[PDB]
Amino acid sequence: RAWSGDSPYHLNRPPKNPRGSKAQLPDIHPIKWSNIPGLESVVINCFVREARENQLLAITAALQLQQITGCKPHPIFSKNDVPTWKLRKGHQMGAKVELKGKEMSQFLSTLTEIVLPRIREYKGISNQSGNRFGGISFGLTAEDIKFFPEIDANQDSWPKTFGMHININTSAQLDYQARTLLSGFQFPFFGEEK
Amino acid sequence: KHEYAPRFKIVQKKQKGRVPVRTGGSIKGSTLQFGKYGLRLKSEGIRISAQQLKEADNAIMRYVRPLNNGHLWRRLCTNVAVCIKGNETRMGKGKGGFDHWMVRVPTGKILFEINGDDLHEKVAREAFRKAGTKLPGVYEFVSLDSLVRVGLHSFKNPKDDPVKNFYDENAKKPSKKYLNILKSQEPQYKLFRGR
Amino acid sequence: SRTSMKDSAGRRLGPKKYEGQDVSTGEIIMRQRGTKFYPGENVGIGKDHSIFALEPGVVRYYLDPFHPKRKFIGVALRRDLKLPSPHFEPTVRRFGRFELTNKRAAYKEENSISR
Amino acid sequence: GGLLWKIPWRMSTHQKTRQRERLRNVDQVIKQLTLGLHVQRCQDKGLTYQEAMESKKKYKPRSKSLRLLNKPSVFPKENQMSSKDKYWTFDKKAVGYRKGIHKVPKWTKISIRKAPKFF
RNA sequence: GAAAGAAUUAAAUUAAUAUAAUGGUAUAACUGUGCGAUAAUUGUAACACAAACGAGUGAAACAAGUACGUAAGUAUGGCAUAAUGAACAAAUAACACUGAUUGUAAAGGUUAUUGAUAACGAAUAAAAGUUACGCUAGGGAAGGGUAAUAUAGCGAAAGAGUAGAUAUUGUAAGCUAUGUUUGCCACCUUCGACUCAACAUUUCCUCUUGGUUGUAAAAGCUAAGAAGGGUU
RNA sequence: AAUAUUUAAAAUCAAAUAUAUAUAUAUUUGUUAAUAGAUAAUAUACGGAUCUUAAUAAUAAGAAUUAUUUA
RNA sequence: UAGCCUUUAUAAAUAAUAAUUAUUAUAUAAUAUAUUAUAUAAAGAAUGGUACAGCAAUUAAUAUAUAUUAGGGAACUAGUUUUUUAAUAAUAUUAAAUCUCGAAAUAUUUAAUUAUAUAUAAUAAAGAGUCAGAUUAUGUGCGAUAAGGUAAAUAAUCUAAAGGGAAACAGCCCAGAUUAAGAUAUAAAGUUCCUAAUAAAUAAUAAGUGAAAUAAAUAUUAAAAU
Ligand SMILES: [Mg+2]
Ligand SMILES: [Mg+2]
Ligand SMILES: [Mg+2]
Ligand SMILES: [Mg+2]
Ligand SMILES: [Mg+2]
Ligand SMILES: [Mg+2]
Ligand SMILES: [Mg+2]
Ligand SMILES: [Mg+2]
Ligand SMILES: [Mg+2]
Ligand SMILES: [Mg+2]
Ligand SMILES: [Mg+2]
Ligand SMILES: [Mg+2]
Ligand SMILES: [Mg+2]
Ligand SMILES: [Mg+2]
Ligand SMILES: [Mg+2]
Ligand SMILES: [Mg+2]
Ligand SMILES: [Mg+2]
Ligand SMILES: [Mg+2]
Ligand SMILES: [Mg+2]
Ligand SMILES: [Mg+2]
Ligand SMILES: [Mg+2]
Ligand SMILES: [Mg+2]
Ligand SMILES: [Mg+2]
Ligand SMILES: [Mg+2]
Ligand SMILES: [Mg+2]
Ligand SMILES: [Mg+2]
Ligand SMILES: [Mg+2]
Ligand SMILES: [Mg+2]
Ligand SMILES: [Mg+2]
Ligand SMILES: [Mg+2]
Ligand SMILES: [Mg+2]
Ligand SMILES: [Mg+2]
Ligand SMILES: [Mg+2]
Repeated sequence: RAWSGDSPYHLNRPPKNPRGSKAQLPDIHPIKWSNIPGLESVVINCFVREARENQLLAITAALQLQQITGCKPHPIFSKNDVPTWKLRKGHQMGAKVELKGKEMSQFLSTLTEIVLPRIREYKGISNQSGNRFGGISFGLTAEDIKFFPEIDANQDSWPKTFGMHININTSAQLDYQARTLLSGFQFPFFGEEK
Repeated sequence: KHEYAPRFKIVQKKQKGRVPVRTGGSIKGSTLQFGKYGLRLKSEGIRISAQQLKEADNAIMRYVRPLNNGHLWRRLCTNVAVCIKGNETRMGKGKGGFDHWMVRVPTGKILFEINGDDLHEKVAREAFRKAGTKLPGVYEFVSLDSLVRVGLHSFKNPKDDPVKNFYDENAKKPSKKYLNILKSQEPQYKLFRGR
Repeated sequence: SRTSMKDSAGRRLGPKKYEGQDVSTGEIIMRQRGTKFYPGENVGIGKDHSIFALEPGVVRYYLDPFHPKRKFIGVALRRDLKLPSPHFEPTVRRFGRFELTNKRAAYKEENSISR
Repeated sequence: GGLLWKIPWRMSTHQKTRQRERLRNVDQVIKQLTLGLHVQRCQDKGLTYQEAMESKKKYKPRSKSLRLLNKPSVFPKENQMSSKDKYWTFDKKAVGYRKGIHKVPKWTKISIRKAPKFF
């Protein structure tokens, strides 16, 4: 917001914060032939909290990501010092990976076609999930990770497996458009929508 | 409700200072904003203490509690710290210890202001008078139709203050820095800045 | 108790050479903490951000459109020159040196070379 | 408390009369300075003293000090001033925010004309 | 109409800065990175700032050599402001200056370097008390001011007063008076008893008077006038 | 003539300045008193005297207080 | 030792002190909108953050039949009628030695010109005293918005200053004694007598209020605006 110029002290005064937020928010344009929603990236987050005591679990998690996805994993390092959780700073706690194009297409296809159907009690993705400007996030557990072809093929080499969050970033202006797009890609939704 | 006991993280001793004399005609705090009757200083600017303000507060509350949806607003906060020293002490040896909170009340400011469905001007007047008898200055009653005291013997009306934009005045009498910014946004400078 | 009577003497900061004043090489124009005044042209800045003239001239305080929100102090090579000089105009330069009319001095300088 | 500086809090009629004359004298000095500048301007333009004095158009001073001193809102003339501000001066440590002008040091030489609008 | 660039504008110095606080910093002084580890080098330093001295601060320019850079150029430690100590006497190295009859020495000098005098411009390598037995030369480095305290009144009246704030009473706060108290400043370096008392009134008694569901009488409480007499 | 905030020159109104010659802008000034509260110690302490006026009524007095001013 | 004072001098000497021009804009003309010229207005070349002003960011305070969060107050098988406590938003009010988004005057200070030359500044040789300060005003720290208190910051005077006024008076108002004279103009202060010197106008006071050191809250009695 801008200060009304009714007082001289408003001449060089920095502008005010947005009414409800400390951060500015984007504008929403009508959907037209040039701005249809679509998938732009997928990011997988694997933070093994039990790696606080054992650094090798980070390497195992990176290998899990590499085998599932096929891209180069990138390490995750601790940033905060929380005693109650016994989390120090500067240690390797896991791995991440970002997917685009054919590789993310394959990852989503295999998820929907193989892994999600093999979950015990799976209703879909919560309809009240995702950042308010396009993007849907949902998680997977270790037993769920065991369903991927690479792990099932060589169970022997996987005494322990780790869960991970999955963040799908799309071009949707708002979240419900992204939900429709993912439903088109066959991603079930169960909860009540906002 | 901490008007008589600010919650400063680091409690610090403060210098004596002086009660401001608003020679620029400042009317900040000298208008009715929350209620319908009010109490305002009339004598020279003075200093009020938390104990005196609390005594005035309960004096007014004795009249405000027996009312239908009656409210009292406290326009003043004791945001200055004061120190005391024992009488059996030589001058010097640094400052003393914290004694009490205090507020500097200029001539025209409004201390309390009340409203109520069953309120009546005479009742408000007696309440405010009794409350004023417990403060170290001279005080008077203010209503919504009353002028704003800008001095000991001078009043004024807020409607006389002209409303004016200042962006336009700045534009019409620019500053050297403003002209520099404007001349920096010209293409022959922007296109050659080199950064 | 613990008396509070420790303080450092005032650092003599501030402008040491005012606008229109004539200055020579090396003279200190401003002493400051940080760059409240940036150096313009014909002037340099030291470790402690001291502004000092590099050529003889006249001290001028000014503002430059290329650097908005930045005050500048500089040295004009003549009084009649506005210091925020035109951008597309040849730079005013001072040769400074003097010709060695003396035959012996010219000979020595001619025969002096680097290592 | 201890010393006796028996300075009364209010002036007398004679003191007030002298103060009025002093104010008038300063006004006269300002007026004469402006008139001299005007006559000099006329004589520089070519006219002589007689029609410089008789000139219908009077030249106003171009210096900041003289222009401000000539503005009544900055240096009001004696007849323009108020009786209050002729004899009482503004003080922020005194009851009523005023003190006798005769309690100002060297008050017969220094000049005070204006006090804050509402004081 | 659409992609990919180049970027521009608003905002931001609140994060970060090796370390307090202040000033500065996005054009970054902050952060990442390749070389590098070089300028955390050598001999003259003008001129300024600051300044009693002694010291301190910025630094153009000339010369010798390095590292980075295509180049322009940058670098004489750290974004800046603290991070410190004289001279004497010792000690180590280099220089090639003097070598007390000559020769070499010894010793001195020049250049570089080391150890701290924290009462931190550092008396000496080396030092605490007591005097009511005390001595000399000096200075003063109850009255006066103040009214926090004490005492007294006034305004207002929350509450007691079988009922009613104002017969009496008046608890936190407000406005003043005194200069009798305890203190405060530093102009000015005997408590009690005996005897004789003079003065004030803020009246204890004696005279006049108003009030008192709370003055039936008597005895009282409260208050106004009153210093003539009296007051173990 | 009666119910009757406030103690004011801000706002309004009235006089004046500087620009303006058929009128406007700007500026300067003009908004209460008396008493009570009241207050000690050698002696009343405006420095003292004393200072407020009044026809008949004579040469001839009527603030010597406060607030604005003149000669 | 520096600072403040004194004697004697030096020139390719005015370098000293004070003020003005510097700027922005308008009008009317020109010249060639851009200038130049004249007149006028504006607290008027460069530097700065005090008063004032303000609540921006920081630090603190108040309010809401407006929203988020938590325990969750007559029916009850998850979901209220609400003058329910605290925190976060929204809106409206507030202040501060170590807060300035606005911002004075004095102030610092530059070149040229003008004025001051029976006058400043700088430099050379040489000689001291001083290094216990005091009030009065205006901003402050401490003290209690006490002190003839104490600590420093601008004047001025006493110190080392006679003379007039403040009754008397180191410091306040005016004025600086080479020696006289006493005609004229006076400063501050005064003009009924003591005591040099006055006549009036318009209102108010009745209380000896007051008249050369104004004592407060409050109470009573009186004055006019609608
Ligand atoms: Mg303020
Ligand atoms: Mg300092
Ligand atoms: Mg650093
Ligand atoms: Mg900082
Ligand atoms: Mg200097
Ligand atoms: Mg030196
Ligand atoms: Mg660096
Ligand atoms: Mg030899
Ligand atoms: Mg020998
Ligand atoms: Mg040797
Ligand atoms: Mg010592
Ligand atoms: Mg020492
Ligand atoms: Mg020292
Ligand atoms: Mg010793
Ligand atoms: Mg003994
Ligand atoms: Mg009762
Ligand atoms: Mg009490
Ligand atoms: Mg009596
Ligand atoms: Mg009886
Ligand atoms: Mg007016
Ligand atoms: Mg007496
Ligand atoms: Mg000396
Ligand atoms: Mg500012
Ligand atoms: Mg300050
Ligand atoms: Mg000159
Ligand atoms: Mg001394
Ligand atoms: Mg003193
Ligand atoms: Mg003198
Ligand atoms: Mg002496
Ligand atoms: Mg004298
Ligand atoms: Mg007299
Ligand atoms: Mg005398
Ligand atoms: Mg009297």
